[PDB]
Amino acid sequence: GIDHTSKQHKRSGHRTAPKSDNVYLKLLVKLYTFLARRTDAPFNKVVLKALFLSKINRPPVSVSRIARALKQEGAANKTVVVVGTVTDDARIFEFPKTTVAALRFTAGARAKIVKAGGECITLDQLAVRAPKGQNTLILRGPRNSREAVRHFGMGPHKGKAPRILSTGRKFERARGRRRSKGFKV
Amino acid sequence: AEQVAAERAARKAANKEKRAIILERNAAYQKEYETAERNIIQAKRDAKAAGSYYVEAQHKLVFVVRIKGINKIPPKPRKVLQLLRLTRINSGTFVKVTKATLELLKLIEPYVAYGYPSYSTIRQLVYKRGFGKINKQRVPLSDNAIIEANLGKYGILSIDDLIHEIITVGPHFKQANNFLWPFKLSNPSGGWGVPRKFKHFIQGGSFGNREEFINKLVKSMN
Amino acid sequence: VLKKNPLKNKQVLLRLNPYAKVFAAEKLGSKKAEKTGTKPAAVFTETLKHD
Amino acid sequence: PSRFTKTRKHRGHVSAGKGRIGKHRKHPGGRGMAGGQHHHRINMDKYHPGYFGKVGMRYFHKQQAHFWKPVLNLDKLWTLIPEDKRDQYLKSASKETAPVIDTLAAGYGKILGKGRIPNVPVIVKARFVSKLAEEKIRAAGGVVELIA
Amino acid sequence: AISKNLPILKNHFRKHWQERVKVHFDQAGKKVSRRNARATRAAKIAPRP
Amino acid sequence: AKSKNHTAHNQTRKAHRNGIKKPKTYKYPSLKGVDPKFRRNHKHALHGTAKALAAAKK
Amino acid sequence: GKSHGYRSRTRYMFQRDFRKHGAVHLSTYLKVYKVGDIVDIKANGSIQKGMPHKFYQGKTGVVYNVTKSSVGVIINKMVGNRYLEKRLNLRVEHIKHSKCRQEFLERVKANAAKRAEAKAQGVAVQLKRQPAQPRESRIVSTEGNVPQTLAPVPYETFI
RNA sequence: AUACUGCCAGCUGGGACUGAGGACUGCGACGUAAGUCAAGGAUGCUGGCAUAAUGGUUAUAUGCCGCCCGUCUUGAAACACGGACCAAGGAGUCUAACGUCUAUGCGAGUGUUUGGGUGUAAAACCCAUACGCGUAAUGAAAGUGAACGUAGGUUGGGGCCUCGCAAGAGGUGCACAAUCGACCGAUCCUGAUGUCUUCGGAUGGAUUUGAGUAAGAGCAUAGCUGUUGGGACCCGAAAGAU
RNA sequence: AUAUGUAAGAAGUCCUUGUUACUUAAUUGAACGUGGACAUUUGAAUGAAGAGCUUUUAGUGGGCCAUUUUUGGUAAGCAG
RNA sequence: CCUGAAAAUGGAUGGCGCUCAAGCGUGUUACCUAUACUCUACCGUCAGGGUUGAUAUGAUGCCCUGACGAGUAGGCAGGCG
Repeated sequence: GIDHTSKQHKRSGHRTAPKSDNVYLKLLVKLYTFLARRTDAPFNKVVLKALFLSKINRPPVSVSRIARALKQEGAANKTVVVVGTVTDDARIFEFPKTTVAALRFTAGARAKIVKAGGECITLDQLAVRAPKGQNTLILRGPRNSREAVRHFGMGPHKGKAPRILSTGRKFERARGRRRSKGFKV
Repeated sequence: AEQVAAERAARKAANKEKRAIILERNAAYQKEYETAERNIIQAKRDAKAAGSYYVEAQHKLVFVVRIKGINKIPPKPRKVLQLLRLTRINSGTFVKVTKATLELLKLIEPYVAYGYPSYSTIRQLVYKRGFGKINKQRVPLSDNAIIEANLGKYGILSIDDLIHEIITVGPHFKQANNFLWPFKLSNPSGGWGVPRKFKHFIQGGSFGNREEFINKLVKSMN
Repeated sequence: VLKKNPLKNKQVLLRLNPYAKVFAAEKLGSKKAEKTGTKPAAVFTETLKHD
Repeated sequence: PSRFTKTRKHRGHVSAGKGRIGKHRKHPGGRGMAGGQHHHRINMDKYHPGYFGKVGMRYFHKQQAHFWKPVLNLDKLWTLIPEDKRDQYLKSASKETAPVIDTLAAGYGKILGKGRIPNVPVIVKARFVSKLAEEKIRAAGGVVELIA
Repeated sequence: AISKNLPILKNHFRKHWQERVKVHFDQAGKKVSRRNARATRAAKIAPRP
Repeated sequence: AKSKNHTAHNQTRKAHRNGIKKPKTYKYPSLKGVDPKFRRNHKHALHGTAKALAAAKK
Repeated sequence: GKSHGYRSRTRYMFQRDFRKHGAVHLSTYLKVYKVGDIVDIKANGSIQKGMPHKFYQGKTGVVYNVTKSSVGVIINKMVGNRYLEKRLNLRVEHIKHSKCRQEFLERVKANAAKRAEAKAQGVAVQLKRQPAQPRESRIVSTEGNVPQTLAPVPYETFI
């Protein structure tokens, strides 16, 4: 017998081998496992694990988010890299000439980028141009702003968006939610 | 890239140089070992000559071996056995003797036998059952390169360099001792010498501090 | 593939310890020492033999 | 599908995952929302504060069409102008030929000022407008004409 | 009856609802019958629109 | 029928399975619960430092 | 029935002291507490306002708030399987500065001072504390100290 | 110059179990120079037998061990309950509305399928209405409605932007967490120009409050799991009613 | 005695304020800061098996028995 | 050691039997054997890694290394029908 200090036969807890059955995603994985093993570039390691991520863990990146990213000083000519969808933002009126590498582009997002004179490349094209991830800037979308997460941690005095169908007066705005009816949370 | 003699010659020459200094260092350790034991003997003779009593230094190293199984152990000694890396019966580790570690030993006294190992048993422990913790893996020492690749930053280059850092508790004892995987000993070849293990050694049992008699117990377990 | 224990397999012993050659050749396991008659004091034997 | 469910995997195990001691009985705690004040209080109060009681005033014969007032924010205002002429309008930013943006025709009742339109003049026809949205529209050189 | 954090639902199925359930299986059938009725009706009023 | 009334038996063991971790500490604790007079003044002092710093590194 | 009021089982805990009743000596009101100071909690039974709960007797915390007569103390309390952050509004009579904290700050200055002296010459000052070490060898002289031989005594009544 | 103790990288024997593993490498040892070796795991030689001889199966005998399963239960072999035997049948389902997660498409949008058009006819294919959800919140409501800052400051922060040849920093930092702010609604205050003098409405605020803003993330389909109503995993009342 | 709180530092330490509407008689302080001085010892020991974090959901919510402490009871294979 | 010492079917230092014991107290050894310990093989699980090499070897392929394995209620996974 052994006095075990930790749980035995414990799986890693991180993803490898993305859950997706998409062959082209798997093709990108096999390319980036090779890069993450033979290159020593930290960029290739994070791209490899980012390709395993589930859809909610790959929030969309709007071209607004990229334009702000390219406004970092020294970052104007960097290759913007996003593992996921690049979406189009109609709240901006100017887009620079940048290069964006992404898994997916929406029709407006791709049209916005090419009209400004830049490129809309995939991650296999980025690897040819940047095997070590040279001059790249990885863009991640907002992950804690989706609708599901605002119900996480719901409890007394937490302010976390009850799970509710109908919204309005007489839908959970009473006893327990105001001091004029009992108590407040 | 013809590569028949040029590359292998340099590597063998580098290996030969590492052997010469390992040989030089092992000769120095033997001289230091022999000097210390004689000097203790000479001091005892001199104190006897001048009508006085020579009190030997308190032993600086203990080897502790867990002699109890893993069932029915109260939480505090169970935590101490884990921090001493004794998670199996007959598992043994070296412990640098200090008040911080001595109080640890008194807590786990009913579950272990320990004492003061000599150079002979440490050499035999490391040679026979010596495994290094490398990448969280238990790899047999079996080669000077394996210690030099993991403890060379502390100047420990050979198996004897590792043994030296254990027998004479050195500045890098903690790194050298933790590098060693907990020793996995057998049951004693001739038995425990007592009918019942789970009394103190003083009471005719087996657990607790047997000062020098750990050498006989360990050598028969190793 | 197979662990070989020194203190047996003298070849693996010499690989780990080049000094095993010299220790063996000079017989440092059985080494004599010089003698000098340093006599303990008479008080020391009286205390030991004290009833 | 049926073959991927745990009912298939529970075959041969006595209790079907429901336990031997506390079994799968019919309605051990009541039906539906029963006992919400009594033995389900610890759930209601934790997850659904405000559930019990009444809050405000009643409105008989409330017609939802009365309050139909979808909002258009100013950052979305230029999406009402069609795409082909949009590029022309920004680059030719000028009075006396400002595009007319019929907000009601698009399907919005009120115009809100979420801010940062370009300084291109625009004529904005609306039912209701916010103070800031009209302020920002003038600063771009344009105007808000109230449409009924 | 009431359990962990979920939206409170109102599923009105406490009457004998299972007797008054209509599946529109004849969606395709009704559409064909309607086009036929339009076809025959137009013929009977052959010049009329 | 009488049952068992109360025991803390097994409760310490349960609490140690994935247990007694200390609360995570942060730089910049929340200024809630501290004196409002200090809070109101702290807001003005922090504002001036940001303006003072911005002027220096213009 | 059972009784669990605020001050239940506080008979001896909140007892004043032997020959230490009455008014509190004023040095307790002269001590200054800043945010971040480590304080001990020993409830003074004479002062009934700003009193800690009996759970917090003997607990040591950190000051986070300083008010007219009191200090907010953060105390970690074990509730189930985790520690919860508790905030105590305690009057100054029920707290005192931790002495170990003040001792460590002196070590911080002593460590910096020792580093400054050694850095002038590089003598490996080794600021790090060490456990008590096993004794070194020593020689015990017998002159004037002849060993005195002892035996077990016989049993006797002494009644 | 010795029944004790310690050490020997001292010596000489006698037994047992094991032989895992490469189409080519390592670390070493041994002679002063063809190289050998017990050095990152068994080979050499010699027999007998190519068959039920070894072995698999099965029956018995022998040695030792072996209470009847399912169930409820702290506790069952129980002097607790069901079970004489066998075959076939026999018990977590489908739907409405949903939570988490995951996959897919499109993406500030999304959903063709009420319907229309077609059709090889319940398929498939097509459709430049509306409607649902999302894109705005907040208040009981009347109502009002989200950037004067590079969409802020601070801490951390992966990744990215030089190398100097063996201590080795700085710059940029969009996920995210902590925190101080700013904006919108509500509440409580100020109440300016102006004026059907009784309306109008802050730039000024407040240990107040919101399921908010602060360069959108959603919509749809499918799947497991979990929820509610349903006969609702299957069987089972004493009753009540027409 | 046993048990128990805290601390043993990089979010730490050493300058006439840099800010404030707080505070002080007062640049007095308080809080938070810019620049300066500190990687093999980063300020006890031992260990660390990867930290930290989130969502969701099952079963369970009859317990019982050693040693030691201990209550009621003469006691109990009793009750707590 | 004996008396004190009485219960109901026949009867239990486990049984036989044991009397300088095979009893009792103690000391010293030798010896026996667990699914425990040491070492080795094989299965699985988990972890950490290697591998874009020739006119043979899909890179969830091939391979290296270490540790670990009890399980009701229950969860999940890979499979069988």
